[PDB]
Amino acid sequence: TPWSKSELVRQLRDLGVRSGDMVMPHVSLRAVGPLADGPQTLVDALIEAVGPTGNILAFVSWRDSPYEQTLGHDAPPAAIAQSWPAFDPDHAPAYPGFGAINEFIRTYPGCRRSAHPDASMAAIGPDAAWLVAPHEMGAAYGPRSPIARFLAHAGKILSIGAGPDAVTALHYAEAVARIEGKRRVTYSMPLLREGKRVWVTTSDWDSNGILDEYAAPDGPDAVERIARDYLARTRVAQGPVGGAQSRLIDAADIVSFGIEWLEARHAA
Ligand SMILES: NC[C@H]1O[C@H](O[C@H]2[C@H](O)[C@@H](O[C@H]3O[C@H](CO)[C@@H](O)[C@H](N)[C@H]3O)[C@H](N)C[C@@H]2N)[C@H](N)C[C@@H]1O
Ligand SMILES: [Mg+2]
Repeated sequence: TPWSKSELVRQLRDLGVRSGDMVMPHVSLRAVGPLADGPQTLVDALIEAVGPTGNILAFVSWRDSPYEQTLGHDAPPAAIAQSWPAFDPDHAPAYPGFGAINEFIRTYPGCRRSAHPDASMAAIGPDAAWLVAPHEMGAAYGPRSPIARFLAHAGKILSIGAGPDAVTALHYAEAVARIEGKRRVTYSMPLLREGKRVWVTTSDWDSNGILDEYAAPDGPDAVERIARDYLARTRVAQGPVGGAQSRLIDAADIVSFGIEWLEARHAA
């Protein structure tokens, strides 16, 4: 029997989501199982659970981000540069690999979208505009990003069947960790500025592993290692949402733990 919105809302309440909360979801729709009206049922349930004063923030990215195609170059390669679509926050689809729910979130009426094409974040609620801007190239997940503001806004990370690798906020810990050997990447994104496409090349922390030992293609990366340790060490509300084992994590606490975890293991 497909899960109804009301059932999901009651499950979210049982897990500890309260009216007014600031929630960042990471969802495995396969784990959740069939929904009465598809993924929108869970989006609607999340919005109802946080209520009209609550907020949702999601890391949605962009289906067509030219990350791999520009990585490591000081400028976009010529063929990429000529024909790639500029990122248009109103129309650019979300990246499927971070969750199929994200396209439903980003298309929800009133959703706001951040300007960073690769790190794009979507937000719903009264504080959405404050969450999503600024979001500048060179500030993907660290200071001055939407994640930074989420962490200052009592954020909760709602993992619905997602693994420990899924915790985007822990890229903030990587950004600020006082450790030697941190990896950086250079890439280029096509932005709209006053209606025109402008290529911007930037560097930022490597979000595929902050040190060499965390940068294997298949992992585990530092986010996964930190989150697994944290979850083995901390009381965290656990329970079902749909068919999915879910957890509700204090974001500031896990990020503080992650900064300490990295700094304990790696010389300054
Ligand atoms: N390195 C291992 C991890 O790789 C992925 O996550 C990571 C993604 O690969 C990162 O994505 C970035 O790198 C990928 C891969 O090149 C690009 O497709 C993407 N546009 C770009 O944003 C994203 N910015 C952060 C995320 N933690 C897996 N989802 C989880 C895994 O633990
Ligand atoms: Mg408020």
